[PDB]
Amino acid sequence: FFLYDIFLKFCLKYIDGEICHDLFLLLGKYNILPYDTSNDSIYACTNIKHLDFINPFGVAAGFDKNGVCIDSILKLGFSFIEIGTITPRGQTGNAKPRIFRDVESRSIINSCGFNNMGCDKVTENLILFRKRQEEDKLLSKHIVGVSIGKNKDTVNIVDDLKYCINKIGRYADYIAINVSSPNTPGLRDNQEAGKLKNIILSVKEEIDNLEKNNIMNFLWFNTTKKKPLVFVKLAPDLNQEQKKEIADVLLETNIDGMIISNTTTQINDIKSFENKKGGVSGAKLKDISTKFICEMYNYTNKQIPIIASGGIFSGLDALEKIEAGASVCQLYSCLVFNGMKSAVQIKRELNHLLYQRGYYNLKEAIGRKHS
Ligand SMILES: Cc1cc2nc3c(=O)[nH]c(=O)nc-3n(C[C@H](O)[C@H](O)[C@H](O)COP(=O)(O)O)c2cc1C
Ligand SMILES: CCOc1cccc(=O)c2c(C)n(Cc3ccc(Cl)cc3)c(C)c12
Ligand SMILES: O=C(O)c1cc(=O)[nH]c(=O)[nH]1
Repeated sequence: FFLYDIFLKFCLKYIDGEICHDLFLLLGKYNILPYDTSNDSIYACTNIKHLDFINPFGVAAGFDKNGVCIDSILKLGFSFIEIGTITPRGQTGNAKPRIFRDVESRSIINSCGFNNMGCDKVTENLILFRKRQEEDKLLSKHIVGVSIGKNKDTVNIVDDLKYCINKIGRYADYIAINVSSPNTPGLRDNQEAGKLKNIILSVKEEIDNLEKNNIMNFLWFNTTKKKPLVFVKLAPDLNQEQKKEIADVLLETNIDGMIISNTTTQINDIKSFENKKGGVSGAKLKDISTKFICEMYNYTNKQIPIIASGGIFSGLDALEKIEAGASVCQLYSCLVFNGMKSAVQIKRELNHLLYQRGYYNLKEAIGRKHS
């Protein structure tokens, strides 16, 4: 458990972004990635309704787009993973190279364009994992969510989301509505109050309709054994009117949680990304995101639980997001810049910090900045 850091520093030096991405998914495919069977702190526990996370750290969407590494990635010490984003039909995505990193600022820029094997192939992989999960006592508590979007040419999102829910809904602990991507035009236009309310109610109605089509209680082949929760992933690039307008919709529609936030197209302060096009992740996104959690946690009057992402690399970064209003933390660029150690390390720092600040448990620290 050092060999990986020689590999990582070398990878970050001479190897392309997507080659590392396809290399990491290769190691976990043949299950040759390290384990973390070490028991997690009971004071570091968190939840979103019936969704009970062993620790507050999971993997963001876009890491395991196709769910070919679910068990492998979880075993690194994460409580959950968000597979996808997935679309009804598979897509090659946008032109390569399309993933670039600036080590100096710990940032990433990407124009992937929902590259996936399609909803049907990803479902095939999730059913495989859920089958492994039954036999296994270790992955019995690990949560697996699915991020759903639309094919580039889909003239109406709703139809594309109605298809994915009917296919993969049965095997997800939660569904994440992806209306925040900056690399598939113009998905962000769906963040308008009217459009978003129709999306959220259509999705929730489809989930309800799965049950209303059989006597099987057997029906839920997930971790919770309950209907998936419905979450919405939001872009940080919004004005205050747009944010308040959304808040009022999330309250009326009774959305289960909100993933604040996706990548940002506001950053122009990176030299290595000047020519490049896409959304910016990592450390340069941290300050924006924490400010956006505050705004939304105040706008939804603390009623809608939050999943934070990103710019999370340390235990302080984690506690910052939690004190702002978030219940869980998703990681992405941390896994790119710290590698395999990521979970094990971030989990140590947070327990060390939770004690240092004067907390009995994580829950007690949630939204602490608001007072
Ligand atoms: C290469 C790449 C691909 C991504 N693909 C997706 C995706 O399919 N779905 C999604 O919801 N977010 C996607 N994201 C955004 C992440 O889920 C995450 O919200 C973002 O990277 C911010 O987290 P971080 O600063 O901790 O990295 C992607 C990010 C990167 C770097
Ligand atoms: C599965 C997603 O993979 C990634 C995505 C983006 C950029 C990269 O270049 C990535 C890098 C450097 N890494 C870290 C990594 C990659 C490969 C190895 Cl062998 C060890 C660590 C991941 C997981 C990366
Ligand atoms: O695959 C992509 O294009 C993608 C999706 C998303 O939500 N965010 C991102 O930065 N890239």
